[PDB]
Amino acid sequence: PKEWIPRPPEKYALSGHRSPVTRVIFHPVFSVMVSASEDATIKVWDYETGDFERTLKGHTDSVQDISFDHSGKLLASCSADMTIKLWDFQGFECIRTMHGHDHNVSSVAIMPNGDHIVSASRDKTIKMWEVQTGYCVKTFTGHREWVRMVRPNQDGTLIASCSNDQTVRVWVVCKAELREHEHVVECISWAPESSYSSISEATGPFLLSGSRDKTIKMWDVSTGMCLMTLVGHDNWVRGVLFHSGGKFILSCADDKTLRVWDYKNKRCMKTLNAHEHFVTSLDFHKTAPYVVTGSVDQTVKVWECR
Amino acid sequence: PKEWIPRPPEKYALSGHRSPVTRVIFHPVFSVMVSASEDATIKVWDYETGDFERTLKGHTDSVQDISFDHSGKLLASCSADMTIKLWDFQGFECIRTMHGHDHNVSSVAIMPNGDHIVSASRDKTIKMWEVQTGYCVKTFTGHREWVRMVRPNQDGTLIASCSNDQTVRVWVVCKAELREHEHVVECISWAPESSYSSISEATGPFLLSGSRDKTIKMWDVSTGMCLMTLVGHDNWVRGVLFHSGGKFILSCADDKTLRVWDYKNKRCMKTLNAHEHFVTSLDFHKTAPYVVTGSVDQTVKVWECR
Amino acid sequence: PVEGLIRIWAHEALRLFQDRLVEDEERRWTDENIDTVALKHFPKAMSRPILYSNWLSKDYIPVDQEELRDYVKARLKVFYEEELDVPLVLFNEVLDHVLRIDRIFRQPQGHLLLIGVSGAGKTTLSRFVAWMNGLSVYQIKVHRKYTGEDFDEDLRTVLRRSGCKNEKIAFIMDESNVLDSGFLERMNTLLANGEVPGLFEGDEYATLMTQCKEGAQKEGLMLDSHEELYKWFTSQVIRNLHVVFTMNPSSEGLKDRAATSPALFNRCVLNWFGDWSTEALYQVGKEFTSKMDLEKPNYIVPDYMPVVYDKLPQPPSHREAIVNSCVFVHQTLHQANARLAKRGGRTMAITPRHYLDFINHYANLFHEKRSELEEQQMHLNVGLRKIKETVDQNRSTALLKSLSAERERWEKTSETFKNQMSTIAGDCLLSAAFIAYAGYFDQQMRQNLFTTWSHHLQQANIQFRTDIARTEYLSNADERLRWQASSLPADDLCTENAIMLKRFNRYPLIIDPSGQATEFIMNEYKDRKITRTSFLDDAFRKNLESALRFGNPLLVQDVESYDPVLNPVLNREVRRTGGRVLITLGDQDIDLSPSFVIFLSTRDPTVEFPPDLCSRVTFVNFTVTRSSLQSQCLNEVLKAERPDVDEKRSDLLKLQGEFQLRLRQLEKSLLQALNEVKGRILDDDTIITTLENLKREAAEVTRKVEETDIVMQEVETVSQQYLPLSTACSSIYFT
Ligand SMILES: Nc1ncnc2c1ncn2[C@@H]1O[C@H](COP(=O)(O)OP(=O)(O)O)[C@@H](O)[C@H]1O
Repeated sequence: PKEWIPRPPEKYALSGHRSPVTRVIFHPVFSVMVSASEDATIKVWDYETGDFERTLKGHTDSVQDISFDHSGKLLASCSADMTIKLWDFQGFECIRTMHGHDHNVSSVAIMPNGDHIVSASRDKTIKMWEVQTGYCVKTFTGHREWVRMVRPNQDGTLIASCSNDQTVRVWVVCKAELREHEHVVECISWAPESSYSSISEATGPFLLSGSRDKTIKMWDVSTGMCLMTLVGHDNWVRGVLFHSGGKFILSCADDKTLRVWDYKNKRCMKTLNAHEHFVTSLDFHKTAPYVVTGSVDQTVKVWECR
Repeated sequence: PKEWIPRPPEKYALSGHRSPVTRVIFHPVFSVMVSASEDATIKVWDYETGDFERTLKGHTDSVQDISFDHSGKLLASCSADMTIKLWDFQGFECIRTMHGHDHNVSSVAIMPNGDHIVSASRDKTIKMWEVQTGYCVKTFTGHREWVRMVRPNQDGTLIASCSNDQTVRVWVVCKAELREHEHVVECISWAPESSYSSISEATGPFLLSGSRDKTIKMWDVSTGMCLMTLVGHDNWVRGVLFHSGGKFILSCADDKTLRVWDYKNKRCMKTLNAHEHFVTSLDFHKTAPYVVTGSVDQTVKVWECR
Repeated sequence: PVEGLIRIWAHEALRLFQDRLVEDEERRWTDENIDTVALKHFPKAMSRPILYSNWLSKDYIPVDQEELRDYVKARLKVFYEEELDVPLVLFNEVLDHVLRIDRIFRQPQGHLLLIGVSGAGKTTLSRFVAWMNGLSVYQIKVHRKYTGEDFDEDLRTVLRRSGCKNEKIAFIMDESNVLDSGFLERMNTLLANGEVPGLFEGDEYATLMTQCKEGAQKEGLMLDSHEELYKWFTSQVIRNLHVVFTMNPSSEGLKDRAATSPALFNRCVLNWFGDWSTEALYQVGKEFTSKMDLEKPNYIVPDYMPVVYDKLPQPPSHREAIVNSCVFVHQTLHQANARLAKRGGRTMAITPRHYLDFINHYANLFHEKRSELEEQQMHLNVGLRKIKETVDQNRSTALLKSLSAERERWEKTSETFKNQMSTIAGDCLLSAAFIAYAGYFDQQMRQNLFTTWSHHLQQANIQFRTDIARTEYLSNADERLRWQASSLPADDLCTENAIMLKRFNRYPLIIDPSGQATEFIMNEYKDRKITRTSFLDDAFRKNLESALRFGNPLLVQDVESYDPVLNPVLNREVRRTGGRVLITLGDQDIDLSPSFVIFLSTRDPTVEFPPDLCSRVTFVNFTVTRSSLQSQCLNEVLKAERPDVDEKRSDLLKLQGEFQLRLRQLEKSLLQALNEVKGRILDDDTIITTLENLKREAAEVTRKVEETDIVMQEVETVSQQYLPLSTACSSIYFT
């Protein structure tokens, strides 16, 4: 039950945004998706019905990233107005707001345990904050410039990130630096545990990294050895995620296409003409046979899996 | 979801204006509405949040009516300074200005395909224009007096018009004349597909006719028989439109009251405390549960629907 | 297939034997002979825009122009969001240039030479192409007392950053630092071999060996000998480093550089980046003013076309004619400086940034004047609608006939609004052309330029109004009186200069021989706490940030000692860190106030300027002309002879001034006070007292006529006696 893959036409094509789209994510519990836009706004929709639910406005500058706790209550957002906003997804109100990043903050991520939140910003530093207080408890450093995005591993002991220095760094709450990309690195994805068998056929932990080279790479975290390199995207890579079972990798690039890859065979299988313009983000529903893609074109498309 | 009816209190009451209201409409895609006025201004407010966004200037006299394209980029407006101005809602600046109307323009309507625009004015003529160029391609006539309002059908083939002559004239881009009205016909509205089944058991195409005779009359377009007549308004009717589901009719008149009419039962169902002064116009959002009314009372109140 | 091989063959032909040609005849020759040899040796093979890129696929594929334009526009929006955010328009040949710099950056040792006119974007385009290719950009900075040791330190630091750190680096620079004699040798060695001996001596050698050890360890190769590690360092420099030199199209400079640096013309790749062709001017004018409502359905075509851009549509549209005139007003500056060179004067460089500011001023003036004119017509409509209401509704008849003249004037102004909409475009065109192009000319040549522009527009049947002065349109009476109160001479030329110093797109130079313009510009902006310094002042380095952070305007003199550290300020290479605006100076990065302007002035009027300042600064000339000199020639002689008559003249002129201002204020108050009440004017009685109290204060017009009569009758004592003396003495001054 790990082989439902997106296919056209889309289940829904929602065009409510007044500006381009920066992330799209599903709620852990309720059948709703949430997306952030360049208009300093977040939008919550129902993907099953394709009907607008609401808008958690409050930010001043472009909201670039959003993340959820597993419990589904606390929602994190970050924007270019120097701030990180934590919101009650039940009451639809900004619980609190944190400041301290010296310039635009690109990415945030609520840890699965729901006790702390990590943030990456243009000032080449990563900051770890208390979810319930908003106090900067930790500050990892060492990047030369913009930390484009940060992600913690499943247990949160280990954190990985990608910057413009082409050096995907991994460190414990530096353990490794991966520095053989040819260009800036946009997106990463901690590989799921379910891939441990399949990759053993294809060949930890195991880490993805998509870059402006049109090259997605899977890597060994413990040893840092580049394990493999999927190529075939016709433009910059912007998003990469594994299938639920670890049998396929879905990726999004600025080639106006969403690709589904079998990494065991090391080849593309499926290609979806997602949007007429740049595809900026994607996400895989953990259980349901649906996925989501958000593009520069202001349209969020919910794709049906068969 | 075809049955949300307005109820008080008003969700938001926007009085940030220095003159009466003439028309109000929702933007087809983006969650914004706009309002016209006699002070040669067009105002842009977000109905979902009720915050002031900007003001559109450039007309020199009373803005008689405003219309939107299907795409949501091209915005049309007309005023009493003989001009019809095309506005890029993206760039917020008059792309081009139109000249040729001999006397005051009451309404304009962008055709659904978004390639031409048609206008109604006091010279008792109807003019159709090329949006991209500003050349007058054709001019329809036959009306005797001020053509107060003109509206095209959903497919653009038929265009209906009302005037002081009390005769609703329709023609295919005189097919029918509807001259039995007791007084001037103020406003018209094509019926949506959703009301086709409801009208069939209640007794195409099918058309409305709101008039200053304190009655609202439904019509058969092809043969021109008055299908029925709603009665109960205490003053001149200024706007008639159908519900999204075609089951109700929302109407306003100068009786300071907004009425909801169940035309199946041929009766008024609900009446709201519309405004202290006369009710200028209304509009019903296609999908969202919001309706708006702007009155000659220098206020633009938004009712929520339950 | 075979055809694809022919395509790549022809593309390499056109990118090796057409990039370095100067004139268009040579390019036509190359293209036509490529066609003939293709026909000869191989009997859509030759689609006109031969184009190849790797940005629509993972490898080197053919591409089409439209989707390439869309892609580069979106990627340039991302670039705006990331680095600079300078609005750049996309014309046709910029795509060709972008693909060419991309191709050379792909090649190892991809060094470039770009022969281009200053101001044509040969630096920022290269930065833009370098950004998406993972290529960081290092630009040299020049300060006062710049020596070769600082440049050597920069070269050491960056060679470490490219060799051992192993990050790809590009060097986009121009003549600014290259002037010194010691500069040329290091590049002559570096572009040739990739290694520059006698540069890393000392402890620097030891520490760069130490860094190369860890660099090689990270790469995965073990090296433990100094010479082989140095060879690896050299190979890494070959791998990573790129150098782009940008040069002006000077024959003497080209010959000197070919003599002193053969490797610069042997190893680098040549591109005659050149100046913008008329096609590029047409494209920029069309696309930058595409959003404006310059459409006239009732435009009538004349029989004779003044053709400055070929391949025009046979029936031209109104916007097409306007942009044709925009091309003409740029070729006219070429003709004017050709004349000034032939006569023996001093000419300034003709750069496309002049044209860009011309189009920007066109759009700005068009918007502002259309807005103001429509707003005043709205006031006219409401005033007429409030007077007609009064008519519909004795002291009322007295009050209705009291405003009879105002009603007549407003009604007469109403009906000519269509003609005022008709001639807005041409008037604004001539105004913007005078703002941008006529910065560095005297009165006679300015009049010649305006006359030629008027003749061209009349030949094209473009509607414009000639019965309006240049100074009257761009400035109203209030600011003119303020300027005259700010020690500005009362003449048309200095009026135009004050219009330049207030309504500009670029930061200006002032060409003043006497320094009176310095006093005028100090008095004008004195309310904003103006301060003055100079380039040679040692505290100017301290004063720059003090002016920038708090937004206080800064006045800087002696620009012949120009410091290039202001280059980011002139180009406005700003960034937005959310709620703050940040600028760079090479040494430090500082905030900017939203309101800030720097004033530059020149003392010697005959200084020839290098094109780097010519391309990025506009000009104003505070010269002296015939009537201008006659003015103070009459004032001085009258003061010397008859102090009483001079005092009377000054008092009469002054009293004319504020009383004209009072008349204007009365008209404005009678218009606005009439509009800002909705209660039927007749019903209101507080209203009648104020709206007939202000019409009664308009009887000072007869007093104004009284001192007008006095001044025009008492001036005959002077102007009929000292006229020949003043004329002869002005002729004496110019002789
Ligand atoms: N095609 C163009 N469009 C808009 N601006 C331009 C263009 N070319 C140059 N510029 C202006 O010039 C500045 C940078 O020019 P640059 O590349 O340094 O030319 P140069 O090297 O000849 O001085 C920028 O601030 C930009 O505004």
